[PDB]
Formats: sequence, C-alpha cells, structure tokens
Amino acid sequence: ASGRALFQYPMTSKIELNGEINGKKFKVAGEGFTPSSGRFNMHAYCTTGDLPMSWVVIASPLFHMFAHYPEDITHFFQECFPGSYTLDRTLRMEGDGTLTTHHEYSLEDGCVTSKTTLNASGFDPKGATMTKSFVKQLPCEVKITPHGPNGIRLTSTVLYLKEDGTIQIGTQDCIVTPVGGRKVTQPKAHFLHVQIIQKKDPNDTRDHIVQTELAVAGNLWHGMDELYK
Ligand SMILES: [Cl-]
Ligand SMILES: [Cl-]
Repeated sequence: ASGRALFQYPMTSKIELNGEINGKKFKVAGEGFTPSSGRFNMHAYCTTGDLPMSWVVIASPLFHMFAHYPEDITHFFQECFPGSYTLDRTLRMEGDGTLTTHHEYSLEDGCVTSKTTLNASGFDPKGATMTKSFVKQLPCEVKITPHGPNGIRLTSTVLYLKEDGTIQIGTQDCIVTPVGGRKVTQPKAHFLHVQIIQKKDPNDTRDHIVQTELAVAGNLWHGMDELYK
C-alpha cells in the first residue's frame, strides 16, 4: 500500500510547531480532521501563552498531502509515502520581514503528524505581522514545478488583508524533498488552488485558531510544463 492508497478518508492530523520571531520563542500544538479529499482542518493553539504573531501569517505554516488531485496529475506529496518528505518554506512579508519553516511528516493510524520549526528575524515591530492587524489571506494559486532530480517547488504571491481593508503582499516559495531513499516520479507543472479560512472556537480558553483549508490541483495553464525540464 503506497501513494494514494494510503490516503483513504477520513483521516486526522497533529502538529507540533516550535517557533521564534524577533527573539520571542513560542510553541503551537494542534489536532485536525480531514473529512474528504481536499478539505482539511486544524484546531491549533499556542501552549506557551499568547501567540506573538498573526495567526493569519502562521496559517500557511499550519499539509499538502491532503490536497485533492485529479487522477491524471501525479500527487507527489502522497506518492512520497511510504518514506515521507520534508518541506522547506520561505515567506517574505514585503516591507515587513521574512520567515522560514521546516516541516517533517509521519503517517500512522490514519493520522499525519507535522513537526515544524519556524524562524523569523527582523520583523517590523509595528508591522501587521507583529501587531496582529491581519484579518485573512485571500485565496491563491500555487505554481508547482519539478525541481532537481527528485524534488518539487511551490511558489505563490499572497494578498494579506489588514483590518483597514488594504493589502500587504507575501511572497512564498517551498521546496519539497522526498526523504524515503527512493525516486518519486515528478508531476508535470501544474497549479493548486488554496483557500484558507479561520475562525475561533466558541469556548476555548487558549490563544488558538480553527482553520480550514481547501486545496485543489488543476492543470490551469497547459503550456507551463513545456518550460520545466
Ligand atoms: Cl491574529
Ligand atoms: Cl503529472
């Protein structure tokens, strides 16, 4: 049993995330549900006190293996199992700061655990990330291409909405590397539509978020694949 046969729904998730931003160290944990292909939630909480940054900016750090793929695009993230992959991200909040994250994953008993680290240095202390002035990030199209002999790369430019109704841009790039000691067949160039919605739990006493992601792959520009050898 490998690849897509390992991703029979429903499934669940866990996260452990160790972070630091501008010298403030913090931890997040969470549990989540994946009811069906491409719809996945995560109820996360800060275990060290209040989260020292926007929940909206930490959203993308908070599981591409749950994306919904049609049959005729390789689901690279799922095809990495067994063996797993790492994800290394850079998120440049333009005029504000840059963060990186590193993610390792394991699958057991229908549950994907993410163990993530986040490092962020040089953020503007009065910017929207540190003062928590963001409301949401708008849905994006993530460009996915083959990268090196055995990886993929993901890129997006994301609009973050502030409380005053104006926008800040994040520029984001990820590299996915199989760690399972084997070759995984790369997909053709394609795109992932990503929508992230956040709400609070009516009762939870912790600093937390209840997040849902919809992620759907599609060959949005058929000609793109020609450009990536
Ligand atoms: Cl927030
Ligand atoms: Cl493909």
